[PDB]
Amino acid sequence: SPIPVTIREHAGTWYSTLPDSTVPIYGKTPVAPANYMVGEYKDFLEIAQIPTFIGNKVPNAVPYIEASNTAVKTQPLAVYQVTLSCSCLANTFLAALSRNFAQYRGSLVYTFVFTGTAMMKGKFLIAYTPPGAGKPTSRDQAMQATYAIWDLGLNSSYSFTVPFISPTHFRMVGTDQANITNVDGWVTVWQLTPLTYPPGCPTSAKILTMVSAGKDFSLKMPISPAPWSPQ
Amino acid sequence: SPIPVTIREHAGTWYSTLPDSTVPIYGKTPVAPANYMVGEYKDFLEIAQIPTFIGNKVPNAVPYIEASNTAVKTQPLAVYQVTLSCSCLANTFLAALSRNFAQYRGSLVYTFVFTGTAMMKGKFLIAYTPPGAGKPTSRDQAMQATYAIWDLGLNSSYSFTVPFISPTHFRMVGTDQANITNVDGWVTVWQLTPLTYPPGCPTSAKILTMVSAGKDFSLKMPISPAPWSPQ
Amino acid sequence: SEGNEGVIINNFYSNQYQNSIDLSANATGSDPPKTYGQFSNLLSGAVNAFSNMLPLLA
Amino acid sequence: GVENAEKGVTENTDATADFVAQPVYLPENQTKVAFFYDRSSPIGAFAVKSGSLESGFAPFSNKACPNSVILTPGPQFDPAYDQLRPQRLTEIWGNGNEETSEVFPLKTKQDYSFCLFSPFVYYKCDLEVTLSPHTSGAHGLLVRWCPTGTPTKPTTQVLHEVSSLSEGRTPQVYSAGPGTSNQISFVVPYNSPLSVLPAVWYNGHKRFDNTGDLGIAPNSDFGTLFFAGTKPDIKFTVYLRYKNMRVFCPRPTVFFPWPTSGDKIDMT
Amino acid sequence: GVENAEKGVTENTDATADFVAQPVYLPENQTKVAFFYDRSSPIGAFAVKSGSLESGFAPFSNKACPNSVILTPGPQFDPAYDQLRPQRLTEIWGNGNEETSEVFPLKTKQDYSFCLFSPFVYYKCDLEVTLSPHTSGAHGLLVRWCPTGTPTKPTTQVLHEVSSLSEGRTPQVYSAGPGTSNQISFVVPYNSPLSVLPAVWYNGHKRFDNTGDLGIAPNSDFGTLFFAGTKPDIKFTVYLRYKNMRVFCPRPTVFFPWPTSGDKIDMT
Amino acid sequence: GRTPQVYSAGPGTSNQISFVVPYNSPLSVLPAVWYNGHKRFDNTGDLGIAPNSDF
Repeated sequence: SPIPVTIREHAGTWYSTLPDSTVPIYGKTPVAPANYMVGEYKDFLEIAQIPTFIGNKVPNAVPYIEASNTAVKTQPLAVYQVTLSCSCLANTFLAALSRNFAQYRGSLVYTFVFTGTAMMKGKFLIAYTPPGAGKPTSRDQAMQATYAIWDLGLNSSYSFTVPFISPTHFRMVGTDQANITNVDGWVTVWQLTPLTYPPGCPTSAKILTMVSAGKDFSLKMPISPAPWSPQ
Repeated sequence: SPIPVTIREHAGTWYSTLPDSTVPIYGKTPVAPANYMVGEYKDFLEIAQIPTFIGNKVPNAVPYIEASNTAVKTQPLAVYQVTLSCSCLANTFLAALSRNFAQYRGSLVYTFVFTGTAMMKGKFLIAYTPPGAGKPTSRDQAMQATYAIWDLGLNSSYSFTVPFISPTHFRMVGTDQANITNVDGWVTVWQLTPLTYPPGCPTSAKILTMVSAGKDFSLKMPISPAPWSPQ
Repeated sequence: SEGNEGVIINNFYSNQYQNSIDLSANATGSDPPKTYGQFSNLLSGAVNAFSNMLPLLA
Repeated sequence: GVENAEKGVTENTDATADFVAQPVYLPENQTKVAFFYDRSSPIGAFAVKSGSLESGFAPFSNKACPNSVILTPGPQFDPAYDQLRPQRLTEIWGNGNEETSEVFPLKTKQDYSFCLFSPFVYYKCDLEVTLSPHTSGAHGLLVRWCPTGTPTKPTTQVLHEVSSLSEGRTPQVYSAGPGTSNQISFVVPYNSPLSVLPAVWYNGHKRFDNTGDLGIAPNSDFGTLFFAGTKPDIKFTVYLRYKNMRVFCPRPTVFFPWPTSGDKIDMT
Repeated sequence: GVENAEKGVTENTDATADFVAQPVYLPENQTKVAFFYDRSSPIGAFAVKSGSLESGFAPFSNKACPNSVILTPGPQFDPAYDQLRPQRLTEIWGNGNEETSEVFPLKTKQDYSFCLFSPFVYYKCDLEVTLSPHTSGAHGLLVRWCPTGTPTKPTTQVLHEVSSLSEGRTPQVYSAGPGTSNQISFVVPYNSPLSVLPAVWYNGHKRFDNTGDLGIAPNSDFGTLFFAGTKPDIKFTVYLRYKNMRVFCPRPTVFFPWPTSGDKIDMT
Repeated sequence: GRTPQVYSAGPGTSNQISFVVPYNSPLSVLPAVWYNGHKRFDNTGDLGIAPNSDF
């Protein structure tokens, strides 16, 4: 009547991620009601959608880019690599969230908030260039890829979504080494028309830059990034 | 209430082929959809049926035999031992597949493709001789066993099936030592009539030789052959 | 077919844990669910209709 | 898509809003909070004092490898009182304390991973603990677990020849035999008198005297663990696993240094 | 039966087509692909470095018996950098590298059997791993498994006196006690971002730069394993088992040498 | 290889090994004592044991 068992070779091992529970030692303990509580979330995707600041001019990072009164088709206002590893994104919640997973999929959202004067006017060309032929070198080449024209007026910001264009269903989150001329392409910001203004107004303005996940965005396989010290 | 168990003597052993699974450490991982994929197979028997090349004139192997303008009843064009170990079959998928199993059963298919001129003509006698009385030494003796006459004409190849004739339900795949005068008999190819031709045409032709499994063919008990190096 | 497993007992770990999860993607894409949970900040008073209104400019 | 971020809320899109595209959603469940923290991570190495199995307990540390541990993912220890009962801290101490020193490995005890990534103000959960001796030879370990806010000075030996850890009706765990697997595992309930726990910081004092020292809310841990054992030379790792985690109010995470290098990072 | 092989397809027969015979079929299931690869085979011997249990990890090999292993049936190692992290290779290295040298035993690490017989271009499967210490005495082994394409430089020790392998929320496995069976077993999921994996060769480069080096498709493995332990003198074998194997597109297998001898082979 | 291998070795084993193997002779039934025939058709005479009649 005692039951016969066969002991597996792995007898005694401890698995840090075992899909199971252990021995309870202090049962029947009621907790302190926490039912008045608010603000709970349950999925990181629930908040990955909130835009945080992209760092410009690293390592002297500022949360914005500057538009000028000159449109050089040869000069991007910004060039971001589309990699959740860009030093550019290093401190966005998107990047901080993403660094705990192995792969991502879906839309990335670059939000621009114009902060100049109400009296200023201007147009920007924001483009996404998939990899393969290198980064575009003039607005004329960028304009050949996915892009949008942002006109300044009553409405303050512009939300640009870079479409997930990829051979694989998912893309690796982080880079092992550095990713070349690769990565997954580039977001470049250009002036189409120069910032124009009347007399009595500054001749340049700051554009706030943020990033977030699109409704499309997914992350999978939780891991740990290489440990670091903020200092 | 803890349950009493009796530990078996074999406690702690590891079985390389245990019919069971182990501990999962990274659950709930969704995969990358691979539903666009084609070309899948599920049983080796599914492809063992595709003919591959028999090596003639080993170790200076060529994928064919040569027919001449002379019929010597004393001279076979080829003599293959019916053993999945024949150095003759050493590089056919049949043989490469078969070497991972202990026994086989069923039909073997020798396919001949005539590659000579359209202007040539000729007849071959292909025979299968079961063991017991040694290999036949002339077409006259071969003709006493299982054989077929292959006539050259519009249709390019001939598929000869050697019937499974055996005392046991199955036959061993590989040889331990070398198999004598044994093995399971011989496939011999002879000229019945000589290759004939008109003026302006070559006087010999190449016959491509391949082997495959018949619909009958079965293999059982997976093992590993003796390790080798192709070089 | 199946492999080399021939245990009578129901797998102790459930499948989503014992195996990877085969998913299939449809050619034309799929819509994210509408909501990922119930966490949210809310914008109220966004619009109008109702106040000490129409003394208010045209 | 034109938008107005000043409202404090921004409409979410997919490539579909501005271009000719299609949504590309695929389901996954590894981003749920509970699933994410439901895995073990280490908080440090500990030690047992010689002959603690049969005498009065006393705070002590081996190489800044102490004797007792507070169950909390936050920093604790303070290498300067490696011989005093440990305490919760409001900062992490580097490996050395002068220029020429090093940050890793850290001296204090904490769930560095939790610290590095906890985008919430408050949380609630049960704690699964794993004790792992750094030895594959026999190892005896006696553990005393005291709920948060209860007596934590297991100093008086009441029974002749019995560890003072091993006294009372307070939960005690003990593994020690030639056929054990040496490790110990168990899960403790949630005992803070608080409804939910501060995950990073608590902006208030300890007394109404405002004897000003903000940071930690009192009794906001899972209790203290005391160790006694037989291999005073083997150290063991302690790991935490958050069972049924719940978090409230998103907040920022730890700063990541600007690559004064490339336009991307890596690993290490 | 008369036929025309030029069509690229040939009608299959039994003895029944040309002679007075009968079909002789009998059922068997050992030729299904899944069944065939659902058994364990070894990929090589590995080692642990001294005192890795309590310090920073560092690539190292004992006798061309390294420290970490890439989960893949294909060749890897490159005995010339036995002290560098291992890498996947496009060829197998003999035992010696000069005439007078020997092919067996091979120096690189691979599933020689899989290599010898994989008549398919692509495959998908889950991986069951077995670690077997070459000792019947106590043995302590710490393992860190990192999914393919994630951080693989477990070099910084963050916690004083704790192996750097033993850090984070990355899966870690540890067996070490006087009553264990010493072996470790577990199965890992399929983590390549690729839909299906190249089984032999992948005709493309690593970057769009075409910095030409064909052979292996990036992130086409099952991840890396790092080891730390207590018997730095015992080596252990690592075995792979393909769980629910699926293969696509038949292709040729490894060449077998012409018996410049008989009219048959044998064994060895 | 993929040939069945079994291994027991640890400080907590019971040292013994147990397992059952199937019946793999290509023969239908096995000679229990004697088999009155040779190994080859050459009749290189040596009676007694029938080939591949073991486990």
